[PDB]
Amino acid sequence: NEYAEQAVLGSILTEPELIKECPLTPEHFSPGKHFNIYFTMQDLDRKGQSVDFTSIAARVGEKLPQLGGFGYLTELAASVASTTTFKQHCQTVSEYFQKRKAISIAQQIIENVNVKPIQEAVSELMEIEASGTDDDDGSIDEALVTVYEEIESADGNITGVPSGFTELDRMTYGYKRRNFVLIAARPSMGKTAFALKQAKNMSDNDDVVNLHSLEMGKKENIKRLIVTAGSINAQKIKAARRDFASEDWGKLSMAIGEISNSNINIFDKAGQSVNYIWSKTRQTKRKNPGKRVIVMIDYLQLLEPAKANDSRTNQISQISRDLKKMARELDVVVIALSQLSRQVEQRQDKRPMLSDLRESGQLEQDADIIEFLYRDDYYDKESESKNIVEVIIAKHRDGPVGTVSLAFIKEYGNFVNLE
Amino acid sequence: NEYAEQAVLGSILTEPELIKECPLTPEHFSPGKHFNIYFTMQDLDRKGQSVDFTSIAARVGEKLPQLGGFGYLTELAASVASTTTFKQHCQTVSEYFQKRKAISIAQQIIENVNVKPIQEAVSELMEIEASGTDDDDGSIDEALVTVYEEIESADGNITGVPSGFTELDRMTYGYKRRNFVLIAARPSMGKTAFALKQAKNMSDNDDVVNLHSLEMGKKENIKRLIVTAGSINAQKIKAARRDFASEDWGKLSMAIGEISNSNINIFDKAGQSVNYIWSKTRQTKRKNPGKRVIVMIDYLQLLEPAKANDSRTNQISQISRDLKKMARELDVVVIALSQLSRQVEQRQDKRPMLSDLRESGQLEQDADIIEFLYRDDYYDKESESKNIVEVIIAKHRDGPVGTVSLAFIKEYGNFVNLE
Amino acid sequence: NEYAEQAVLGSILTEPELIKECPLTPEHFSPGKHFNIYFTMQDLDRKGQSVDFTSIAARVGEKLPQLGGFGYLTELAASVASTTTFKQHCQTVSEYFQKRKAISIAQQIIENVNVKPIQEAVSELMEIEASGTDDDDGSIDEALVTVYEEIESADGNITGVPSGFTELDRMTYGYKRRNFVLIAARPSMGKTAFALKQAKNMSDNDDVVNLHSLEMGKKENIKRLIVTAGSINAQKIKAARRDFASEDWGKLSMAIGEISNSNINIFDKAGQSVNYIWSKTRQTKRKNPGKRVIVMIDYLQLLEPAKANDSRTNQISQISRDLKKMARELDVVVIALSQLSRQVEQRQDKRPMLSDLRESGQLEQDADIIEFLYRDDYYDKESESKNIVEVIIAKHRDGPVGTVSLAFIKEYGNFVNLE
Amino acid sequence: NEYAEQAVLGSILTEPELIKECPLTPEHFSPGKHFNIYFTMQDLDRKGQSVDFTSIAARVGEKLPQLGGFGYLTELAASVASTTTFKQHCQTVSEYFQKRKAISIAQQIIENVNVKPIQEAVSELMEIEASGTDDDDGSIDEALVTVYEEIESADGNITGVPSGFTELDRMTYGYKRRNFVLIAARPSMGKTAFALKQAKNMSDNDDVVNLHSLEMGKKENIKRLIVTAGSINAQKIKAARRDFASEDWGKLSMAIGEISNSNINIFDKAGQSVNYIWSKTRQTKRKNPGKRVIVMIDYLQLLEPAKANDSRTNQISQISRDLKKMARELDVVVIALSQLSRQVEQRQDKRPMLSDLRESGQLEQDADIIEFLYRDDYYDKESESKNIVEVIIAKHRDGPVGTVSLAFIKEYGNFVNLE
Amino acid sequence: WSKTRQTKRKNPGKRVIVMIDYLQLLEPAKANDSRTNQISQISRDLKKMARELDVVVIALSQLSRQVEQRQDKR
Amino acid sequence: WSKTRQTKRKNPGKRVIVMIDYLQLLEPAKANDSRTNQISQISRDLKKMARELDVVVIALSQLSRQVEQRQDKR
Repeated sequence: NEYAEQAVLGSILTEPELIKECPLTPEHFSPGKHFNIYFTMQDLDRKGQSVDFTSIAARVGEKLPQLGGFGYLTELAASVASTTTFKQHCQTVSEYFQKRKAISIAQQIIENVNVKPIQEAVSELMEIEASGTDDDDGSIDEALVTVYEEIESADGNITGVPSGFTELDRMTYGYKRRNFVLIAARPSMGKTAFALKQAKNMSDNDDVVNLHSLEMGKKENIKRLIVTAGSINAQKIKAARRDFASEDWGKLSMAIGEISNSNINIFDKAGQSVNYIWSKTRQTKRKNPGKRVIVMIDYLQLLEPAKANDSRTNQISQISRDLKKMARELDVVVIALSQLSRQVEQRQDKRPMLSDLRESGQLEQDADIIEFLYRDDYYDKESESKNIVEVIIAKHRDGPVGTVSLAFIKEYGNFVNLE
Repeated sequence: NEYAEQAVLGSILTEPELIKECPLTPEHFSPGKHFNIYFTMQDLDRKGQSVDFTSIAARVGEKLPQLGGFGYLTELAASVASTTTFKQHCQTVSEYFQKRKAISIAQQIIENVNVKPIQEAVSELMEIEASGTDDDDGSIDEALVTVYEEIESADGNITGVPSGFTELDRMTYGYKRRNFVLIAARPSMGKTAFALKQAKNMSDNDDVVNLHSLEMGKKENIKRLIVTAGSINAQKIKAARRDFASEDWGKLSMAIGEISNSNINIFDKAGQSVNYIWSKTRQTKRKNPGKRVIVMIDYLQLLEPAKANDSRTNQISQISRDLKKMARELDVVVIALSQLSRQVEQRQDKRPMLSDLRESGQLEQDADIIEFLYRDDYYDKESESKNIVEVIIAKHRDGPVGTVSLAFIKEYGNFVNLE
Repeated sequence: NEYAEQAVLGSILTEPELIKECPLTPEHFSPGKHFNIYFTMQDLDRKGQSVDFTSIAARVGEKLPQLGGFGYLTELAASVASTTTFKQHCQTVSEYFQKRKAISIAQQIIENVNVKPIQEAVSELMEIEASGTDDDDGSIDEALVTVYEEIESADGNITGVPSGFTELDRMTYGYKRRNFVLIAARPSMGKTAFALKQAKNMSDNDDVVNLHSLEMGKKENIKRLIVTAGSINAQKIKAARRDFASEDWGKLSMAIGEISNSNINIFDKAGQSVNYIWSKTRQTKRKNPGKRVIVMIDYLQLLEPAKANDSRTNQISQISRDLKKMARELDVVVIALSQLSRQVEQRQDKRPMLSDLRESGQLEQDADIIEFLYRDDYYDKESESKNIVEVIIAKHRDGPVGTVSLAFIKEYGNFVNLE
Repeated sequence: NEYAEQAVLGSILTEPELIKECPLTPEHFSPGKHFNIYFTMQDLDRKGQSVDFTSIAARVGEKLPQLGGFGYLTELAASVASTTTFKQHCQTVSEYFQKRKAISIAQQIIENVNVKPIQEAVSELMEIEASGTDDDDGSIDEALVTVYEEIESADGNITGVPSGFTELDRMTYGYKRRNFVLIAARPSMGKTAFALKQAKNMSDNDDVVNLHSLEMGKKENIKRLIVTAGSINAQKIKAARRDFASEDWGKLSMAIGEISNSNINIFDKAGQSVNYIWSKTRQTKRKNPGKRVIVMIDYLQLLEPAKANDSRTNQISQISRDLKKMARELDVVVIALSQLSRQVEQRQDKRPMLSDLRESGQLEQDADIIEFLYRDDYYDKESESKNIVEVIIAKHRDGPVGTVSLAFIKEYGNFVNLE
Repeated sequence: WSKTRQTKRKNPGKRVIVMIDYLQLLEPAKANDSRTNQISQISRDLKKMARELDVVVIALSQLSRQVEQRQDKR
Repeated sequence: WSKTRQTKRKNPGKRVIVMIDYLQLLEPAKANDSRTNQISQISRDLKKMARELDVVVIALSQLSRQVEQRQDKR
């Protein structure tokens, strides 16, 4: 493969520090040019210098033409649009390298065998396993050095996006940028109102919240954001309002302002693919420079899969995996509401655990902060925890676990701090 | 169209992040080149990578010429002057795609028709609808600027279709238009009479109720509506009536009027598919303009599935999911009576919960207002709640939960309001 | 289709009142004649008159030849053998109409598309659905009046064929004429003896009972009818009898009379198709004028299906559907004994419900009076209900449900009334 | 034959109700016309309609000419003088159908034989039998008059084949001739010894017992028949015997005589198909005229199915159904030992019921006298029923159910009577 | 397994221990299978590895939530 | 099976017994199959061996963990 080969050579001529980020030998590259382009390129690194046109053409002054001339070094560097695909190309060059030797060690056996052909299948076995050199594994460093950084160094207060619950942020220090949190729970636990709360709290810390409600309407989501903001009674407004409530118009003419003075964006298209949300995320991130973006989803299961004709358990995987990628590659907080197996209500302890994520397999694995919601006063009419939702962080990849308690005001869809 | 088709392919080969900002399938593009130019282009994206000449030509190393050779990819990327018209061109391509399938589904009917051409106009219908797919919305505030004018329009009461139980409507404010409510319960709880009550109550609020009794006959449903309307004794009429009851003919010659002066429509075909009900719903909605329509079903389980040879647990899902769509896309209240697992009677608290919806999985998820019925005087001969059914709203999507009590008159199949 | 078209036009020219019983438009008919034969035919009904040769030719006097001349009208009238097929043909005429418009709206899209082809799929959608209203649909009152006709004529004795159990006939008022009742139950519950009882009871009310025993012999069915009629001990006779029982010869020389003086007919051909039973029912009904006929079947599953090479679950459907048709079209009580899923015995409450009808799907739907049998003293050696079979009516289309208890005399295969 | 073929098709087009009065398939009629004339004629009936020229020509609108054109249907209808010879002709067509398939199944063997040609003669035999057709209708008389006989001929004792247990035969009166009894039970209950007991008891009543032991050897079955007959201790003989037991040689030199003086026949081929047993039954019945034959099977599950590649649950059905046929068509008592679900031992009452016949579905249905065995002193070391097997008749088609108790002598494999 | 051979190959002569922070978070072989069979598929496979690869296999696990509904939480 | 023929061949005239320390740890024939069918595949095959090879086959097994939730642990 010459195409990916050029990108590698060029991207290195562009960033004379990438020869280090990806290890190779001229043996990988095509004969002649690409070969000499790296042989001389690698030598200048082992001799402890820099690798650029100027230096390369300065090394082999007389034998410069054997590298395609100078006019080629420049053509290679020009061919590379962006040095972001370097990894992906440095792998395509590596895959084809194993490919080349896999044959060279296969037709090696044939000629070698014909002395019993036993030690052959033995010697030709150890070589084939040497082709099992991983690019992804578990080494020593790279981490220890970055284990440093500002973190260990200095800091106070929340680094990332605050949830709005003092006792929760004292564990996460704000949902990061690449994280993919999961807010799952049984029906009628505040699964939605808990989301619409964090939605505003983030919009108050001057962040952008993209609410993708595939289940509800652009309206009800606001109607809820108001009844939660002004602390007005949920039942009052609905229909009574006009000739039933008074002095609340003060709390109303205030909430109506707050919601319009917020950074809440609501998308309510019926069928939303993970790719759809993706597009609307770039767009919102482009129109809004400098500021962080959070993408909420009101139902992981109501999302539209990529392959219509596929097993359900694979669709949720297709979704989950894709959702994570988005957070990582787009650098935005991805919060996805989910549902828990109906099997939770057939136990003595109605408290959700990870296994309760029914179909979704590749789910719990791609999630960074799985947090279940639990209202005890739903299964028990006589609970010692009257009106208390307990947010259960069952998984934190870069932090600790534990249960956080919040006071749930059923009437305003509001959550209160404790402790 | 090839012209706008080039622009799309090219503008993507220039901005390898645009494949996301506009969803397509190779099916949109011309045969061979443009097709393979996207197929391979799309694949690289699904594998979580980038999409540029270098990467594309790197993928299909031997089969590159089938994409017009490398000399074509560059020509496509040079053809695009600016990636600003991408939206306009990605639409031109999208319009021509529908056009391609509109014909493919038109000349589909023709050949298909030539059994009865009914299932044709049905199968050729569900396909054509999978083409109205591109709401050019995607904003934040647009229908959000209109959520203030219906808070002042909060005149008085009940916005949607009233249940007829003062204490219930003070929670739902009338079953909405897209909702899918579920009236489940054990046998002998009033499951049916409770339905036939709401049936009329709505026909009094001048709404249309489509009662689909798959279990009973068009007669018994009326015979019950009468014994409920006139408050006449249920046992009397049956047979005795003639020479057993007197001065009830006043209550009879009145009820017989009410029922005939009502908007109750009863369908009693033995085997009813969700699609059958669908057809009868459009028809009723067409003949009756301006007025709201409610669709009641006397047995979610007695409905005829779509795929005869399928797992039972998948049939109830096929039904449930379909039933919801109907309510959403046809804009009518869908009320479906259901039955609860026989497993409820092997507990100490005979009070139904969500997990009691046995086979049905995708059920509780597609339901908006799951409401179980419970008569305490059935499991207990000495109950402190003599003749009291308690309607248990276990799930409300746009509202609160809780239990509502009503007085059940076993003899008249009537339900009375309380404090 | 001209053949069916003629039938429709003719049968109308024969029954100038059928134009109402089947709604059409000239559009449905072929061009020229058939078209004008209806357009002028319909016109005459709209102007509130009568449709006959005399009248039609009276209308279009000068333009009569454009209807094929008078000679044609007469020919059409003569073509109709019996106005019985009118429905069937008026449907063939209707089906072809949809097909004509289906193409018309299909080749409509093609020319319409080539503006954005969106409103096309939309306009071409409304039309494709607006192709259903042609035959019988949804209504009400035409039955209300009938629901009332049977109220004042509620004399009080049994209208149809009596079961022979006072407490059962007080629910059914005699199995009607078009009904298809289902006597299902587990093995060793009296499933057969309960049938052979109703068998005689009907032959005593002077009705004819055709007993199709596919499992047993023409003899055992009699041997049982005797041991049940004379109340003689079942074990005595068998082999002992001669030199073991005395003074029973009175009860024997009485029973043998009763059975030969009865209207019981027993068919015991090994393989009986639903069509076989059909033929034997016509024959019996023909030979016996004026009197009602009841057809019993000792095993719904031992019936021979129509399509040998077909899925079992479809065979029981093929049978069930056909069996009902017989009862409807031949106007006879059809009682079929059935068996319940072996799965009943793996529960705590051995009491049968409808779901226990295993394979049979189209079964519970086509049945009018599903009645299960249950002997409690089979599963419990110490039952408070010693020798008590409880007949459980789980489905009554034109009546109520509930459980009826009878005293089962194991020794005589006799059933006794209670309360 | 075409002449009688026309009369049938014609007399039906004349009387559209005769298609029912005589069953046929298009396969009976000549190719092309007559074939299609019935294929489309039959379809219209299955869809619940009529069958006349007008209706048929209406069905196949375009494809009418393939039925000989309209001008042929009429010709057929006109060719029928009187619809009185319909039966006579419907038989002439039928005879010619058997003749057609008799050849097709004859020249079938020829080509088929060309694996051992055994399963050929077998599969070619089952087909040739599906052609024997002799019967009419039914009355009662001719059979009624026979129900007498067995009263006058009822001398008082066992009619059929005696089990050998006084308290069991007082319920069955000897296993009949067409019956298919089932002796199922858990391992270690005497399932086998109970069989080998009835085996001899029948051989003493001068009947023939064919013991098919697929699990054991021809030897062990005898070794058991001896230890049971002479009442010698089972452990003694085994190996000790020679120099361990004395004065038993009297009981031995007597039993060895009994077994050799018995009518017991033992087959022990490893893989036995139901058809294998069939052949060996005819042979034994042919060689032994006038006497009754019983066919025992030591493991219903160890029998070799007919279709190797089929679902297990269908194999036991294939066996069970076949096993019954044999008993019926060969007129011999079929006793088949079986095993019960391992699920029996996970309950409080270890007493077997019908639902415990695991895989086998069409089993309990084809069985006439299912009798489970239960030793209480196996699950309970301290039972009040020391050494007591209880034979549980759970199903009796022509008799009553109930439990019979017998004393089990573990040491001699002997069963003793009680009461 | 693969990452164990690799580590054992790169490091000759020395013993290798394989720790697992959650026996239940391991990905089973057959996705569509009963949960109780998956943990069996894992467990059985995990042992084979230790045996056939000759390395110490330590697997952290979790105990039924049913432990906390007794008097002795042991 | 193979190791049984071999041992029976090298050792003429004498009887052979084949013990197995775990019926469940044996490797099935069809990797992609239901667990309950694998033990059936093994069991059935194990018997055939004893019969056709004419050797005593002793197989150690394990009992359901369900035994310890009863009063009689027998």
